[PDB]
Amino acid sequence: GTSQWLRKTVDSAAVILFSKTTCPYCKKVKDVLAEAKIKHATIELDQLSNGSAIQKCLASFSKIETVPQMFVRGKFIGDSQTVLKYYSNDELAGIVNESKYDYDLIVIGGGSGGLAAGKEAAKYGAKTAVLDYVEPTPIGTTWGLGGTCVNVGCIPKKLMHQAGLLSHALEDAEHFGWSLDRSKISHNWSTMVEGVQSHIGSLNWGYKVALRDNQVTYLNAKGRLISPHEVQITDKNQKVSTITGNKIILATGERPKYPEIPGAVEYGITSDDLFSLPYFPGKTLVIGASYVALECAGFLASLGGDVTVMVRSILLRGFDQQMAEKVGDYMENHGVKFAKLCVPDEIKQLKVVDTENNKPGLLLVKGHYTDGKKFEEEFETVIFAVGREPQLSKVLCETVGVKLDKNGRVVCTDDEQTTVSNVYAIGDINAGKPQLTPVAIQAGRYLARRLFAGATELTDYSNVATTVFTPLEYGACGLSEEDAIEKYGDKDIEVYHSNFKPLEWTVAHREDNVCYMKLVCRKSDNMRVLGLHVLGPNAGEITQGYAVAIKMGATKADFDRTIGIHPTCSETFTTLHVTKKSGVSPIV
Amino acid sequence: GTSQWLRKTVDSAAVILFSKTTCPYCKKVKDVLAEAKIKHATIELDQLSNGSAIQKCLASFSKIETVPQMFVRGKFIGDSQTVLKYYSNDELAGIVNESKYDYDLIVIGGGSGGLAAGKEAAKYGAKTAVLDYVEPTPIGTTWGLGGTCVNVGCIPKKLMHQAGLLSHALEDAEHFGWSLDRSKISHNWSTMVEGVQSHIGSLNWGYKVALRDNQVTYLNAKGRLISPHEVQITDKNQKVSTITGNKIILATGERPKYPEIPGAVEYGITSDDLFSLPYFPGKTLVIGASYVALECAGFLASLGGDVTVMVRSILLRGFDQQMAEKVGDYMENHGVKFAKLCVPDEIKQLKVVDTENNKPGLLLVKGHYTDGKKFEEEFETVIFAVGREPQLSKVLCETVGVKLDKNGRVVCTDDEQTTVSNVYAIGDINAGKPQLTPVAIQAGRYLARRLFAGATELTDYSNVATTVFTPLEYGACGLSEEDAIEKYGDKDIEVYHSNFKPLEWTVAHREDNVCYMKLVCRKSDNMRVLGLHVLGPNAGEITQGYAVAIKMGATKADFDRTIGIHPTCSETFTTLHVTKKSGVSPIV
Ligand SMILES: Cc1cc2nc3c(=O)[nH]c(=O)nc-3n(C[C@H](O)[C@H](O)[C@H](O)COP(=O)(O)OP(=O)(O)OC[C@H]3O[C@@H](n4cnc5c(N)ncnc54)[C@H](O)[C@@H]3O)c2cc1C
Ligand SMILES: Cc1cc2nc3c(=O)[nH]c(=O)nc-3n(C[C@H](O)[C@H](O)[C@H](O)COP(=O)(O)OP(=O)(O)OC[C@H]3O[C@@H](n4cnc5c(N)ncnc54)[C@H](O)[C@@H]3O)c2cc1C
Ligand SMILES: O=C(NC(=S)N1CCOCC1)c1ccco1
Ligand SMILES: O=C(NC(=S)N1CCOCC1)c1ccco1
Ligand SMILES: O=C(NC(=S)N1CCOCC1)c1ccco1
Repeated sequence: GTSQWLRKTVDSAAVILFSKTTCPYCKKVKDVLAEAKIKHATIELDQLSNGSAIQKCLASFSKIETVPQMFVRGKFIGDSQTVLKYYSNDELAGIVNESKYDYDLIVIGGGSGGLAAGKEAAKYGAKTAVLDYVEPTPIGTTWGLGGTCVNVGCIPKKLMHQAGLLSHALEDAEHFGWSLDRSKISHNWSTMVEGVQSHIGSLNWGYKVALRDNQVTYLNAKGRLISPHEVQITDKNQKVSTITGNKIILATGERPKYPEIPGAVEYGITSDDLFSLPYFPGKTLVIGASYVALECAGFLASLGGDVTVMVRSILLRGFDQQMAEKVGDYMENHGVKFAKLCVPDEIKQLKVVDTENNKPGLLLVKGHYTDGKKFEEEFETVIFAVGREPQLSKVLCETVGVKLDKNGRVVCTDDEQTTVSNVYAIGDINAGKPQLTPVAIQAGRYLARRLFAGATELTDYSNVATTVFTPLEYGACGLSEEDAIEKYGDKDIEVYHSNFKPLEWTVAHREDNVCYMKLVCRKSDNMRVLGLHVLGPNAGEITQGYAVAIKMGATKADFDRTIGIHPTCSETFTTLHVTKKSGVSPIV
Repeated sequence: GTSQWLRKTVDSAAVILFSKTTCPYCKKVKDVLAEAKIKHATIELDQLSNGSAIQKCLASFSKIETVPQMFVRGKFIGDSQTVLKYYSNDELAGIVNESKYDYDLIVIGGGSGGLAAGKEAAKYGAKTAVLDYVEPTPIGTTWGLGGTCVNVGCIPKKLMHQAGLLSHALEDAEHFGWSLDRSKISHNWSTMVEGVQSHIGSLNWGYKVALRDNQVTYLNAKGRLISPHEVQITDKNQKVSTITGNKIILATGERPKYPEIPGAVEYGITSDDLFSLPYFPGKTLVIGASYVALECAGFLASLGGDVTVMVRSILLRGFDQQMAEKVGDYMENHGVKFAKLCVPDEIKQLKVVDTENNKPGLLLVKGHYTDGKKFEEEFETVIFAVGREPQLSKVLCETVGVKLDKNGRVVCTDDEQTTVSNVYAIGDINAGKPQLTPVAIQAGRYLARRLFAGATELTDYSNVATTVFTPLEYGACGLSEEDAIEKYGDKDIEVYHSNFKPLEWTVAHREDNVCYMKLVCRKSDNMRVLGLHVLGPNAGEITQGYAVAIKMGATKADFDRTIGIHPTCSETFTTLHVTKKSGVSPIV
């Protein structure tokens, strides 16, 4: 075990020092590398279990069993006296900077995973480049550094969700004694977009400052992997060149799909365009039923829009369908219209967008319902949210040999390695993994540590918690009820559930029995919690802490013995007792 | 072992059936019992792993070894043939109601713990009485069934906190694009109090309905334990009488203290008076620094009041003091004034309360600082929040033999038993236990199950999480940092921490580095999490789920391997890395 690890670590690290904590000679070398501003990894052997087995194996590289020992890109450099010789003769800088490649690491893609990987690698002395380019949308929309979440995803969508939530805060304030009249207050779309975009701009700037402060080279250029170690780059003037790298991380993400129907690309938009749109959408049709579709429809309706959602089959395919139906029912009762069992056939243009006066155009949507009946209605804006896909044919020469699956995503090992040994993939393009920003960040940071600091920890992709930020939010961790029943059988599954009412909703005269939670449990395994589900306000804050308990294998008895915090929504999980099998009502 | 449990279970259960799940003669008895509306406990011997031994020890009571066996108040009643004989001869009803005492259980006190205990006991056939009486405050305030939390505690205080939080929602709404002008909106105290009190009234009514529906006798009378089984009751007409009970549960709670200074009782008020006050307090002095003091000062200032807090020594004594200082700093930066190191000497009346025009009076407060300098200022209302105390000399004759500690609270075993074998105590009067509503509820329900249904589960009072609902909320679970260091020594303690900014605060232009969290860990026990602390919005929702993980022994590694939910405040707990010993700044 120890030998294949130490070999892999020395071969991969850019600059690494084997040390001990009590070591005064080691202190001498650390102080020299610090003064020289040479970054490096450090492996303190006195804090590792097999530290003695390792110390003796280092001599197969250096012929000494003593500490400190410093290596650079696989080569032993010397002990304390020797390193000070190089430092004294001004030979050290040339030694630590000698490499077969331009960079130790090239990251293709500057989003959630790629920026995290690149910054973490540079901390251990890896010479790193991050490449980012944003292909414009069909109407020409583009944006800065940071990826999908930062510019056209989690960040602007939750800010517009908060704008919508504040509509009910205004309604509630009257009941709690404040003197405003909600009916006389309106919303200004362009004022919201300006504030959201100013925040996004601060994040674009922050990432560029962060890369420079970590000595990471940022290239605003499109990358193409043409051989295992060669990346062809095309810059903003279409100047083409080639850079070389030891390790490669692919982190290029996905973009929205369009349906293959007339007028879709020409006259519709996607979430890529929505978050910087310079006019209010007006009367809007959202086509699709993913979490993107429902999140966007929800805040547009709370901001005063006339909103319709067109649903081919079900809502939130892949999520617990009891919960998905509750999500949709709340939306329908609070101002969102649904066109059910329906698809589009054609989008026709009736008026062009008025870019001078900041007004939408007008469109005619023709479609049909699943029995055969026809759909025909006019909308000012049509938004497609029908899935996302990678486009690695742009990024990856087939001759390189990186295997993809039938969806176009990269087939990886459990340590993110592709079928080419020095090439790795992280984030949304890694086949079979949850497509979420904190997953991409953890994968990128953990991989960087394995490549350049001798770490062994892997990313754990199981039981990753989620939240859908619909008008009433939905948090989940673990299996849906139907997946648990399929895996283990109905007689081995027990479900505890309850409605609840937030205390904040009492004086505000909101609904008694719409919020809801359940625990899906396995009888034959000590009533283990397989899945947790909650529909209610602040659902992401509620859910997050329980994800640690589920990671540790919580049972129903662990929830029972823990005491609630009063008054909160979350405490209802600590006293659940009504089972679905019992048939007793869950109402409050 | 087994036989001590069986004798205790048979002796104290009111009506109990020993059974097996596959037992047609057991089903025959079950069907007769609740056709006759006879409530009872049931123990299914095949569900227990020593049921074979239990079934044999039953013969020491009944001289038979089969199931079913039915018992009433310690007496074997019969097997299947015998119970059916009593039924068809119309003898069963009188048998199940034979008792040495008027009640199987008398609960003294109708609050959080007492209502929970009484309702649970009745489920198993215990004939139960709940006594509740509310001694009026010095100015005459009184209220209905449900205890301190429902009427003058958690429920109205969090509703008034919400009214305060909505002030910032009105401010934020402009930045998110809404057309209102916060500076032209004012608050109406009396409108808010009316809505709060209408909800409280619905809870008073709901508890009376619940007790009637469970066949619990509710007496609105003051109780006094005059011997181990006799309770003297005084009703609202001063009619005095005596009732007897087998088991007694003391659940009488606490009331606010007043300082022994001139004018305090005559001219000041407490939290008992605040939540139904018919006029706005106006310019207010809060004397004290408990969570009650700071929560009340905080919402009064958010509702537009001129508020000062007079602090004898420190804020939130007994809570982590770094967190307490940050709580106070936020309040002082957001409109609360503090008179530090200061105590009151006298309250003098300048104007009587105007009960016609519905206006406060006016008071002169004289006090002094610890260095001897004088304090003198005028206020419309003075609120005392200087602790709470029981008054069991009003409930408990000294000759009964129930032992009290130096603070007047009841000394109990770990199963709530007092020094008198049939008398138990729960809730705030149980010495040494956290004084919280969910603790009192769990203790009451678990005790009723042990008395009348043969349960063995004890209440676990360790690592109970808390939240202080100040203008910026403070949630906690486990040890303070200073208690951890005192117990294990500084070299064995590692603290990870970070500032954070809620995404909702970005477009609203709120503060960058005020919200804060830390994990207090033990190095020599695998970095076990000894305490968790968070200052931020929705802190109670954030904290609750982590209480389950801490109950199961979470380590720092467990937090690290769990993935965050983005974008949330809570996710910052999943990526903490800055230690206090590194000296690295926690700002973000
Ligand atoms: C509307 C929406 C809302 C979302 N909300 C949430 C949410 O609330 N929570 C959550 O956890 N996740 C959310 N997500 C998902 C989250 O955005 C993604 O999981 C995450 O951004 C994926 O990170 P990544 O590093 O894999 O790719 P990305 O963040 O997409 O970054 C890849 C980058 O590489 C660039 N690139 C592509 N090809 C090349 C090339 N050849 N050369 C150079 N650069 C290239 C791309 O333009 C992009 O900038 C949301 C997604 C969407 C669309
Ligand atoms: C301002 C304030 C805010 C609080 N906020 C919170 C919070 O957010 N969260 C939380 O968990 N806890 C909170 N608490 C604490 C919570 O109120 C108590 O822990 C809880 O009410 C204790 O329940 P109990 O059954 O022990 O007593 P109580 O609820 O006080 O009930 C005792 C009852 O018995 C009655 N009684 C007394 N003597 C007799 C007698 N001789 N005969 C008959 N009846 C009698 C009393 O009048 C009262 O109705 C708060 C307390 C205060 C004061
Ligand atoms: O047969 C197809 N399904 C159809 S039309 N519908 C299902 C959804 O509800 C409306 C009708 C099909 C083939 C290509 C696209 O659709
Ligand atoms: O995906 C790959 N899996 C394999 S076989 N391994 C990693 C290297 O050796 C140990 C196992 C891979 C390796 C080289 C190119 O692709
Ligand atoms: O021992 C206590 N209670 C009583 S009366 N018993 C328990 C043990 O079994 C015999 C009866 C007690 C209560 C508070 C401190 O000690």
